[PDB]
Amino acid sequence: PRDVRLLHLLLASQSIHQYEDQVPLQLMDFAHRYTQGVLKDALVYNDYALGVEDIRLAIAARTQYQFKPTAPKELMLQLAAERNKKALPQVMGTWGVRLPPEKYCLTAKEW
Amino acid sequence: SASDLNRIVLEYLNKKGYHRTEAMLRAESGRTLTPQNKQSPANTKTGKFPEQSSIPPNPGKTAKPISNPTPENYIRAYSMLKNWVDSSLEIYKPELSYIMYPIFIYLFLNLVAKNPVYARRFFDRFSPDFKDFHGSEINRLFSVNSIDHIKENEVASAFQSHKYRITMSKTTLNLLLYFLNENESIGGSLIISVINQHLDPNIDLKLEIQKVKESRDAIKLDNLQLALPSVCMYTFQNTNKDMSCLDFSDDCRIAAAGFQDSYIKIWSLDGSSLNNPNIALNNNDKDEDPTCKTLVGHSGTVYSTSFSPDNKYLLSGSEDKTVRLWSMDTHTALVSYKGHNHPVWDVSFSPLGHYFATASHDQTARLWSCDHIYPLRIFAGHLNDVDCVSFHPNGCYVFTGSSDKTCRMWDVSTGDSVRLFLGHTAPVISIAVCPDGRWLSTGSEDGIINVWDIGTGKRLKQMRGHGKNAIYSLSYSKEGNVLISGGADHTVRVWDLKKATTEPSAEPDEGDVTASINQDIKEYGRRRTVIPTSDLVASFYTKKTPVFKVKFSRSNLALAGGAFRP
Amino acid sequence: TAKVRAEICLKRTELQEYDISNAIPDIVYEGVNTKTLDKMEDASVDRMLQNGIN
Amino acid sequence: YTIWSPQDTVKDVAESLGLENINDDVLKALAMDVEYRILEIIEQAVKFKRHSKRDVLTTDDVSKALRVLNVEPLYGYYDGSEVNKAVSFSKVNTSGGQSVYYLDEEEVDFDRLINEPLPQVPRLPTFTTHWLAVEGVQPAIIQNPNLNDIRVSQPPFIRGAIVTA
Repeated sequence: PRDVRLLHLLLASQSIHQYEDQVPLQLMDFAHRYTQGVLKDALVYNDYALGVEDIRLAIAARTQYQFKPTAPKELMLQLAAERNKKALPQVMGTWGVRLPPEKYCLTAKEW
Repeated sequence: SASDLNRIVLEYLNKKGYHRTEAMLRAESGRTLTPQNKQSPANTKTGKFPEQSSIPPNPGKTAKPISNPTPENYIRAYSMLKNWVDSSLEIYKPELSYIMYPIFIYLFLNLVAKNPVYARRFFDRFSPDFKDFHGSEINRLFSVNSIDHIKENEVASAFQSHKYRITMSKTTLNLLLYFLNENESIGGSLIISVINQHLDPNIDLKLEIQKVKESRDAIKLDNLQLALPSVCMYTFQNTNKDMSCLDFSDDCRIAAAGFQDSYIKIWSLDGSSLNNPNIALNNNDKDEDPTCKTLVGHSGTVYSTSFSPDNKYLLSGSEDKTVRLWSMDTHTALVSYKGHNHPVWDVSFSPLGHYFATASHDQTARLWSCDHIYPLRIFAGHLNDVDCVSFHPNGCYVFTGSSDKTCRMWDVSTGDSVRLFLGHTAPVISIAVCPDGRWLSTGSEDGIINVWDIGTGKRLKQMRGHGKNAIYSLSYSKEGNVLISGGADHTVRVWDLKKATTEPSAEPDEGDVTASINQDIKEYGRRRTVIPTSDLVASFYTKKTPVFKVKFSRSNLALAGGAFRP
Repeated sequence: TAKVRAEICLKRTELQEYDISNAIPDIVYEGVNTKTLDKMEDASVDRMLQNGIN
Repeated sequence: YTIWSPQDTVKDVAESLGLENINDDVLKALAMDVEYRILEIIEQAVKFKRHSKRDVLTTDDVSKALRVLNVEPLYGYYDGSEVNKAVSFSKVNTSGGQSVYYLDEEEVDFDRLINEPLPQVPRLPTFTTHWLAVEGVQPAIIQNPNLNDIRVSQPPFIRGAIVTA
């Protein structure tokens, strides 16, 4: 197929020279489902009001819950600053590994 | 575009409130290298142990790396000498059996005057060994617990006046002096002060210790030369590409390998029993023990695994969003540690075993503690996810490398990043900091190692001998700087860290045939071949098994480890 | 060995067991790689030897 | 454009919905975003490949870049006798003005799937140790390589620079 060897060139363009056989098949069956869902939601959003801003609405509807979020460094910095307010607790000074209390450990449990 | 960055830096300092002289001096401080600390791994003469004071670490009360230069209680300072004379049934055994008594008596009588409860520890710790040799005198020394209790016991009060005589040979006196000079700050000087002020050796003593120190100074090794290590390779056979990164313990008795089907496999590397009977011997020889124990607590694939320096606990990080703790002497799980929402990729204990740091897919590293279920610090500030994690050898900074071609040094208390090291071109995959502590080394997935110094933050040099491939592990020489890199191109390579720097590290005075002709063959092409740095010296190939782990032991013997691939 | 040891002792003042450089140490335990194959084969023959029970 | 499809792949899903004619700006921007999402799957796949200590990109390395990126799972890419690259790209062309490949598959009975014997299972893992080096040279036991057939086997970008002490 044209897109199996186009995926071969895409994988080789990012320096991936060893892979299995069903990996471009999995990429094509991902891209089919993603484009079909995006175009169905865009047909809904065009019956509501095709065009490119319609596609933008349909791919901003589902960016919000599945793929990798964008610029998450400042929210993570805020969250880190909320966690790094508390100073560190007192540690043992007997040069070993101390466990939690016995109810917070996976031992006093039953089947 | 770097002069414009220099101008942006100067205007930033001018608007953020640095005087012109102050900004010039901070620039000149930023440019010069971190100088040499002569007590670099804290040699046991002028070096001290860390305090066990039950507080967490704090990198404050501390001057800059740019500027030039750089109580010890009686029970450990006596137990040093006790174990040193106890490790010998040699020709010099009963002379130490003679001289072990009055040093204990004088340490006890000098410690009752300062701390009574430490003295009550010290008396009953070393009591029942020479009771049959010295009679009821230790029973007479039961009732001494204060300064006024010394006036009750007439022989204890006489021990200040009557200096205890001992007739000692010259070889035994020189053996004791050259043992208690080679480690002063453990307590050797504290033993020497009691010997000088309270004993009567038959054969001045201060001139003798001066001659001991001067003759010990007359012959040392100033600038060390390189040494090529011996590598012992552990090859695992019947793992059908489903064995992730493994680790060896310290004493090299246990190996831990994380599988893709949610087991931890535990191998006794000595062929031992690994059943921990402990004399109970109840039942169950009906089971099959192939000197190997399996640990089933995870529900995802184990991507990392780390051993405690105590070597009694194992810490396994998986792709189910927990890190679990295992006891290596009953082979069960103890604690689950839930603070991540993405897979865990690199767990690593502290130097002192206090608290472990973790790497995960959520672009943040997390600091933990083995007694707390939930994290203590969040290390956020990377652009991509964190791949490797490692502490400074004092347990006071954290080093994280990430897939956005950079790594960072984090303050362990305030949480915020102190250093950002730029210059790589690939995901940083393994990081390691030298036992000196002034130099950081890491390897990427481009097959290029490089070293920075933590004071300047810029690059000293790089290392260009591995194939254009991953550098899976990294290890350091115990005393000195020789880097051992076990990567993905089936080789284990050896690197001199001190070639192109201001420290040349004692090159030989006077040629080869194989040198500079091996990569002058270049049959595959100049642009399609690697050209090694002048720092690479040797490279041991493994014949079709890759090396997941390099672990340099204490005695110039490294261990490599990996799985036989086809 | 009377010829080679004279040359060695004349060389040092400047089979065999005192060539110092070419010696490999010994491991406390190495794993099985060939004995377990024949062990599995004569164990399968032993499972044939038990009068035809699978 | 970019390298996924001008119209030749995305438009044949646009027609699968029922949508007859749409402009090429729509297909350009849509296919650009679709192969950006493909690269976004591929990068987490090579991250899982690197941290699984491997060199190929198996089908369970992209199937774990799905759970991370919350994508609904692509079932049916793992079968019996899971070998490395179990060859199954037999896609059959069908003619026309353009090309159409439809992935023929042979039907099978159930009673030749229940009356089918079980495969071979290997041994459980063991280890075996030797000396890779004793003083910085290699002792040339059977377990060591030959260092001259390392030239004729691997190119110097997957084996690195050979130097010896």
